[PDB]
Amino acid sequence: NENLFASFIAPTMMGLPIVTLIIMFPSLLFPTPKRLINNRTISIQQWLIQLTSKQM
Amino acid sequence: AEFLSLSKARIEAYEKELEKMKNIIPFDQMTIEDLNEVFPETKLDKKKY
Repeated sequence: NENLFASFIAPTMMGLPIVTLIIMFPSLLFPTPKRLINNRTISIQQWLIQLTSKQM
Repeated sequence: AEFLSLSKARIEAYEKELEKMKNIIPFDQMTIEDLNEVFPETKLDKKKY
């Protein structure tokens, strides 16, 4: 009888706030450049696609 | 002399092509359309790989 765990009883809530903002938001994390050489933060997004476009 | 007649313009057109080829390379970070002359683009579903 050394280490007694505890618990807390509380409702676990998957509520539904305003969704159509939250859906659009991980689009603006990815930009798209109209340039030949890019700016070393799109350039590791652009490489990550050219891997898994070569497996599907 | 038809080779000296016809290919003389083919020499100068190739000589003028060496002038514009110097123009295109430019700065390292130059353009996404000026590099779209030598390296090609095509219509839908050309590049297989």
